[PDB]
Amino acid sequence: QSVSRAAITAAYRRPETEAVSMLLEQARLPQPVAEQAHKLAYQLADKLRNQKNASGRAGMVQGLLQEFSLSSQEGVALMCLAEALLRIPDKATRDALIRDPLIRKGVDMAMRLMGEQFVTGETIAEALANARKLEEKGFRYSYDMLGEAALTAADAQAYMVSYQQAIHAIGKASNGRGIYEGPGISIKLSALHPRYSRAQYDRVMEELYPRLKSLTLLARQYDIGINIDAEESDRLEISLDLLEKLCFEPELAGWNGIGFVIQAYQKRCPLVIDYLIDLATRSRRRLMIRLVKGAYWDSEIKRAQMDGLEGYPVYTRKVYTDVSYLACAKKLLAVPNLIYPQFATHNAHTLAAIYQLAGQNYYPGQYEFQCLHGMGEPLYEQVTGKVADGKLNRPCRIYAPVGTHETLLAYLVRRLLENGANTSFVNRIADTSLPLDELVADPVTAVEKLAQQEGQTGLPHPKIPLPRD
Ligand SMILES: Cc1cc2nc3c(=O)[nH]c(=O)nc-3n(C[C@H](O)[C@H](O)[C@H](O)COP(=O)(O)OP(=O)(O)OC[C@H]3O[C@@H](n4cnc5c(N)ncnc54)[C@H](O)[C@@H]3O)c2cc1C
Repeated sequence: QSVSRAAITAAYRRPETEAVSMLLEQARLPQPVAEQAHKLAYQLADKLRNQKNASGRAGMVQGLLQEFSLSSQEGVALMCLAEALLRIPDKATRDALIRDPLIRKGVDMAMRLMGEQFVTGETIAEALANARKLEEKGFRYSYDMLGEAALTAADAQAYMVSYQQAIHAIGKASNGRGIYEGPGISIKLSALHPRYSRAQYDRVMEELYPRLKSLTLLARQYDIGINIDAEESDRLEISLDLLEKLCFEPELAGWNGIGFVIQAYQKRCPLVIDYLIDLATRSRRRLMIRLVKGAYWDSEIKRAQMDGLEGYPVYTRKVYTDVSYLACAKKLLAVPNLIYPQFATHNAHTLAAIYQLAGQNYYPGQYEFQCLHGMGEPLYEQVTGKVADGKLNRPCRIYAPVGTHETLLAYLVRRLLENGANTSFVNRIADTSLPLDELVADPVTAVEKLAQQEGQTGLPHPKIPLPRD
């Protein structure tokens, strides 16, 4: 193929100067909206960073090391002494005194230790029971049965039963609350078909498609959201063929519970949106669309460098992804009859920009925010909840991984890459030396700043040359 599908294909790996140049005026926040977004972003990031006075406290340690001149060892040493001096019960005494196999096991252990913060429960019953606390406060949940990249027919069968079981449990706990207020499920197509990574069209339709359909019908019986997670870029096209067919199932007609992730770090993203708008129209439904930046960036970069093709399917500078996300968000927000946008982010500027771009006169079913468990709750503690409690009163859906240690590894590595990259907002917020204004800097303005320095808009990362170079 159709007009929208061909345009996707044609954008696959378009040059970055071109793709970024095209997004810029779509992502640019108008004057007033920009400043209200900056203000809100600053306030969110401030409260977040300085929750327990981290910056105030940083500036005490700095101003003591500065107006007396100690190292970060001599200053620590003095606090140890000041600490003991403040265990001396009587002030008179205090003042009088002063005046006068191994590698495999470490890897597995460090994974469990680091990973636990990202997991909501070992089983679906446990995760569901831990969900009332935040659900009272106005949070929603999407449960992710951890496990992906099924290597055998047995692996895939096991994931399929774990997903079926999960939908029963989630659905019974939902109890008719529906697709917006009630819990949903997230699935990975890679879990449902053996060797998904290289699967051919015909086998996927014959074997994957009947399983996707069956889980979706079950979700529909319970009236819960069922979201298709986005994985590696070379699976985008087959995921769209599966979505298309699923949208025209007679048993799914009139039901708006189908969810689908799109990744803004891909060049194709805006063209996928045009395709999705057309699919909701032809299939007579409102699609739930999670807009994310994307989780596989390091691997996509390595992959394209080994394939030696014309270019990258993703952007090479983080700021360009940020720009693509805002442009895609505007596109999504303009067609509320056709799409329920779910704006997944832990970035305070990102959140503030969406809040402002969504316009005045919010209504619950306009959009929601989303966040990953163990990453977003502090930001969204300021967002979800009553206005009289100082909150924005916008709903947030927490993506809740559910599993034991044996399903955790791939998810955890993605989290470590996310948390540990110097470009990540969650990494920069915890840096008290980075000024709030740079942390929440507008991406479009960031890109024009580069383009004036560098001589052109949207040049690739200087350390990430084309695969052929
Ligand atoms: C609820 C939820 C569901 C999600 N589901 C999926 C999913 O199904 N599939 C998926 O792929 N991702 C998914 N993600 C997104 C991903 O897991 C990260 O959480 C997200 O990309 C971080 O974006 P941010 O706005 O929070 O952070 P920011 O720090 O503002 O942006 C972070 C990122 O920018 C991108 N990036 C990093 N470096 C570069 C670079 N040099 N050039 C271009 N881009 C760069 C990467 O996408 C990285 O995640 C999901 C996220 C959430 C919150």
